[PDB]
Amino acid sequence: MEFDENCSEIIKRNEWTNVQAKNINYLIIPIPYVIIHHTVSLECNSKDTCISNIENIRSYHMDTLNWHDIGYSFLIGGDGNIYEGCGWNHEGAHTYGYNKKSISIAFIGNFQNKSASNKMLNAAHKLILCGKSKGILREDVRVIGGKQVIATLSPGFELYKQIQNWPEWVSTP
Repeated sequence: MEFDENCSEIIKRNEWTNVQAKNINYLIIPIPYVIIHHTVSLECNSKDTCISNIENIRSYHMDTLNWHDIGYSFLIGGDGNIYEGCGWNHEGAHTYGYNKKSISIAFIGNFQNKSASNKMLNAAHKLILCGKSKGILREDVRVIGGKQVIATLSPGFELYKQIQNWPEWVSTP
């Protein structure tokens, strides 16, 4: 139900930055895949620190790397909040070969050698249900870690084992 399936809680892009995307291309909806990543960036434990961290990721992607936008669709802070990156509708830059057919959910931190907190996992899982509930994600949406489709250890081994508990996780893309 809506307590589990409504994400009005998502911190929108304009709440963390004043810089719009330089270019937008729209994802085909419904979307067939969700890719779970970690950011390998400094962790954040409060809304204020998560806002700063995500602004720095955006600045790095857009200004340093000259990308069209922050590369991740959504980000999960250690505060347990969901932050809109490029969002449900805009093609990201996170997973080679998958950017046009997925959103990414990026857990802020490095989860190779430590688990994500309960509040982080629960936020990401609620986001997936919200997408399904809205018809944004396919009813049979396939959740995978980045490491299942590209040459990466993302979302980190510890977090990977955690997402494997999710019923929407698939062993093969």
